[PDB]
Amino acid sequence: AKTIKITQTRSAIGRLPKHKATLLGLGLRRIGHTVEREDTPAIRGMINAVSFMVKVEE
Amino acid sequence: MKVRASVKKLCRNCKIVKRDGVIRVICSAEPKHKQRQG
Amino acid sequence: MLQPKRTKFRKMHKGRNRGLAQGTDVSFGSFGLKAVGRGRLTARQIEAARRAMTRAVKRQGKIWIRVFPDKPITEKPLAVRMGKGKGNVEYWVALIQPGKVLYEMDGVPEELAREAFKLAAAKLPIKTTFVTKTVM
Amino acid sequence: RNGRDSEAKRLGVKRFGGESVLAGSIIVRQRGTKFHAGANVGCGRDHTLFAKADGKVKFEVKGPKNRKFISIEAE
Amino acid sequence: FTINAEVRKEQGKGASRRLRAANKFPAIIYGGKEAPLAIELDHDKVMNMQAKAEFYSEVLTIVVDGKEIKVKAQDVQRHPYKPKLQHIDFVRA
RNA sequence: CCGCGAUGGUAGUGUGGGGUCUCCCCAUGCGAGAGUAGG
RNA sequence: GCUCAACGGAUAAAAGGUACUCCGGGGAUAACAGGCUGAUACCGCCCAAGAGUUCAUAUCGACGGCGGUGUUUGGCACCUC
RNA sequence: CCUCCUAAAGAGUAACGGAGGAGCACGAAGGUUGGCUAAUCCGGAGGUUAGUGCAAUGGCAUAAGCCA
RNA sequence: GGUUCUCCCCGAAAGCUAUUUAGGUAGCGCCUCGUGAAUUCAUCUCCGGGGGUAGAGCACUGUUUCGGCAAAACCCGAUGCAAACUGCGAAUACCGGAGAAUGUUAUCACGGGAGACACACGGCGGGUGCUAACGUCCGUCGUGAAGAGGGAAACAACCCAGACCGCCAGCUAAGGUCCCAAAGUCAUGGUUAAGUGGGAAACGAUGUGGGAAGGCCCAGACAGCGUCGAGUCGGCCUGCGCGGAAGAU
Ligand SMILES: CCC[C@@H]1C[C@@H](C(=O)N[C@@H]([C@H]2O[C@H](SC)[C@H](O)[C@@H](O)[C@H]2O)[C@@H](C)O)N(C)C1
Ligand SMILES: [K+]
Ligand SMILES: [K+]
Ligand SMILES: [K+]
Ligand SMILES: [K+]
Ligand SMILES: [K+]
Ligand SMILES: [K+]
Ligand SMILES: [K+]
Ligand SMILES: [K+]
Ligand SMILES: [K+]
Ligand SMILES: [K+]
Ligand SMILES: [K+]
Ligand SMILES: [K+]
Ligand SMILES: [Mg+2]
Ligand SMILES: [Mg+2]
Ligand SMILES: [Mg+2]
Ligand SMILES: [Mg+2]
Ligand SMILES: [Mg+2]
Ligand SMILES: [Mg+2]
Ligand SMILES: [Mg+2]
Ligand SMILES: [Mg+2]
Ligand SMILES: [Mg+2]
Ligand SMILES: [Mg+2]
Ligand SMILES: [Mg+2]
Ligand SMILES: [Mg+2]
Ligand SMILES: [Mg+2]
Ligand SMILES: [Mg+2]
Ligand SMILES: [Mg+2]
Ligand SMILES: [Mg+2]
Ligand SMILES: [Mg+2]
Ligand SMILES: [Mg+2]
Ligand SMILES: [Mg+2]
Ligand SMILES: [Mg+2]
Ligand SMILES: [Mg+2]
Ligand SMILES: [Mg+2]
Ligand SMILES: [Mg+2]
Ligand SMILES: [Mg+2]
Ligand SMILES: [Mg+2]
Ligand SMILES: [Mg+2]
Ligand SMILES: [Mg+2]
Ligand SMILES: [Mg+2]
Ligand SMILES: [Mg+2]
Ligand SMILES: [Mg+2]
Ligand SMILES: [Mg+2]
Ligand SMILES: [Mg+2]
Ligand SMILES: [Mg+2]
Ligand SMILES: [Mg+2]
Ligand SMILES: [Mg+2]
Ligand SMILES: [Mg+2]
Ligand SMILES: [Mg+2]
Ligand SMILES: [Mg+2]
Ligand SMILES: [Mg+2]
Ligand SMILES: [Mg+2]
Ligand SMILES: [Mg+2]
Ligand SMILES: [Mg+2]
Ligand SMILES: [Mg+2]
Ligand SMILES: [Mg+2]
Ligand SMILES: [Mg+2]
Ligand SMILES: [Zn+2]
Repeated sequence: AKTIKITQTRSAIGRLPKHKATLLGLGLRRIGHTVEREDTPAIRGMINAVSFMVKVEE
Repeated sequence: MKVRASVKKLCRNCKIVKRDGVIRVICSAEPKHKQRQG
Repeated sequence: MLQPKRTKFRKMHKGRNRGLAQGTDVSFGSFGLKAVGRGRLTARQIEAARRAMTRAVKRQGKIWIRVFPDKPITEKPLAVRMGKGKGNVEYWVALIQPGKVLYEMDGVPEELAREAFKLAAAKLPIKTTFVTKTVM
Repeated sequence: RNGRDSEAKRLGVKRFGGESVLAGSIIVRQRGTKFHAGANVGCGRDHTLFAKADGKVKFEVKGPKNRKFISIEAE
Repeated sequence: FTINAEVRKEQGKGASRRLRAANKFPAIIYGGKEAPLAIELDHDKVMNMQAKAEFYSEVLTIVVDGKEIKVKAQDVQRHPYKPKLQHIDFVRA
């Protein structure tokens, strides 16, 4: 079962509460923070929700 | 001279000419038809 | 000067004027004057334009008005403050969206129709274009 | 001459489809029968629909008139 | 009337608006037993053709890939206020 | 059990971005109503 | 047993004047002037009904349309009690 | 105090915003069983377009309408 | 009005309801401290739900125009319009269920201590006003309030971004790279001649670039057409400019 690397690229300041909750769900804490997560539809949906401020290395 | 925002040919003898960045109507027939855009 | 003969209510919310028009085809006549811009047409403007085009054709052919001013517009008098209830109805408007055929004409040549609608369009606050009936 | 209104009545659906309810639980408050009482659902004097058994709420469209019924599917 | 057409790869609002920005427009061929075929047309070429009134009465040929489909124009969606075509329905003749 | 309907296009719209910002456009996702073929 | 209706109902029981005034406060809030706005006002322009013997445009510009100024009457209550 | 809209398709939601009502009535106009179905136009057509004790909204033929 | 030493952690509100209440106060909401407790809570995915908004539509309730028909009713065809129209109807949002990952329990209850109940601007959806106001009143999100730093000349509320302390290290964001002033007088292909860029509309015009299609034309076009020797005419669409354009140290 593969994993993917997700990096936060923009600030959470001024984003919608749902977007901040999604960053918390991915475990992203600050700009440039990279996390490794399991590649699932649930994880991909979180990436999709905040795709404007994260980058995936898959 | 008629000084107007809308300048146009009023007869067949009217001619549109641009002189020094100004649209003008000159007429060989009728001095009343002379116009400057302004 | 057009106005609903009666209405269920006297005053109406301002609302907004988004979207493209319904009634974008020449449905009755041969030629049409179509709105390309967005805005309000007052009953007075509609009448002024009608008179201009009607005079131009010299009681020849037939003219349709496709728009009707059914929206009442209120105004507050001079030297009254804000609030104290909604103002009094002063005039009626039709909301116009881009594409709305405003007037139609039949039973004249195209050249005379173009001339008549040019004279009408000068009375209107919205940009317009000349249109003709299509097969489809 | 205006300036009046009444208190809002908090009508509407209280328990949506698939929700587990106890007997007595109000499912919908309404004016008249906008929804109708199906299986294991009662209709109060103010047209409130309430559960007569424990179970899951089920909305359904049945009858010749094609009416919205609410039932409880017993657990 | 012969119309050259390409089969569409992308569909929907985004794809369709991109077509029209590139001076093409979407169309559909339907009717008969065969499934509907979504096509792209050149705007200027078809706009010039359909100015002629015979375009709407007569049987047309649409050349798609290397196959000639006989059709009639069934419906046209025009731009609300510009001399432009948004979409055409063609019925198989 | 309870007497219609694709395909395509159009309208709208969640999120992000933009403009000439009373209104729109772009990327992406969702996508009618009406009508058409047909049943 | 309450039009305690000022309807969560100060008392069983209550109107006014003050330019003779007074205190505590407020630019939380008005009068002056500034500011924002520009409906109104004023000025300019577009279309051309027509008037002008003839002739829309010498001159005037009906029905309507678009602006500019900050310039009247106002709106707001941002500064100063 | 009640009804509708504003109110952004759960609830709620302001203005000296837009519109209307209440301060009751009824021992039947309540309970139940049985029976019945309107407006309107010209027996027929039509199908609730009527009715609801009284505003408005949502309901009501299994009628909540209507009679014994 | 004023309220006196220090550091560390968390951190509001300017709302609802009631009030002889409205710049006061009370309960609730939001802060803090303590205690206890469930996969309690959030994000996403999938599943179960109710919608009547946006849009649309015109059977209904009103409104509307044309034609036909005819007691100009009614009816029919054609065309629109609606916050208080709906024979249709989204996106979202909301309720519930299941599953994973992530999150310092982020959740709920009870108890000790509050503060707050003048909000502001900006975005979106609206009422009001003139789709006037740095106007006013709601909903919802953001920021300011209580938030420094960089950008927008200057500029709480906009854009970027959340300052534990030190560094004469490095990479970036918005925004920039001729000089003031850090970094391209960078590369390639176009456009503009107005200092347009670096205010302003209806409307006016052989400005100038691009595109598709027409009419006429060596049976000689377009002014000369009592003439000689190839273009010529004027619509359409579109890029960038021009006039329209007057204010007080
Ligand atoms: C339409 C009037 C508007 C107000 C005028 C002014 C004011 O109050 N002035 C005082 C003055 O009194 C004396 S002059 C006699 C003082 O010397 C002078 O300084 C000053 O205070 C008095 C005239 O009332 N306000 C600021 C606004
Ligand atoms: K319940
Ligand atoms: K009281
Ligand atoms: K006294
Ligand atoms: K003064
Ligand atoms: K002017
Ligand atoms: K003359
Ligand atoms: K003062
Ligand atoms: K309190
Ligand atoms: K506490
Ligand atoms: K707001
Ligand atoms: K903050
Ligand atoms: K300049
Ligand atoms: Mg000179
Ligand atoms: Mg709206
Ligand atoms: Mg209310
Ligand atoms: Mg209500
Ligand atoms: Mg899109
Ligand atoms: Mg579709
Ligand atoms: Mg459909
Ligand atoms: Mg009270
Ligand atoms: Mg009291
Ligand atoms: Mg004093
Ligand atoms: Mg003040
Ligand atoms: Mg003043
Ligand atoms: Mg003049
Ligand atoms: Mg005048
Ligand atoms: Mg003033
Ligand atoms: Mg204020
Ligand atoms: Mg001052
Ligand atoms: Mg000052
Ligand atoms: Mg609601
Ligand atoms: Mg909602
Ligand atoms: Mg609230
Ligand atoms: Mg409130
Ligand atoms: Mg209110
Ligand atoms: Mg903190
Ligand atoms: Mg109360
Ligand atoms: Mg709508
Ligand atoms: Mg509606
Ligand atoms: Mg859930
Ligand atoms: Mg208070
Ligand atoms: Mg307050
Ligand atoms: Mg306030
Ligand atoms: Mg507020
Ligand atoms: Mg707004
Ligand atoms: Mg304000
Ligand atoms: Mg404002
Ligand atoms: Mg403060
Ligand atoms: Mg700051
Ligand atoms: Mg700064
Ligand atoms: Mg600075
Ligand atoms: Mg660098
Ligand atoms: Mg950058
Ligand atoms: Mg330098
Ligand atoms: Mg260079
Ligand atoms: Mg300049
Ligand atoms: Mg200009
Ligand atoms: Zn002349």
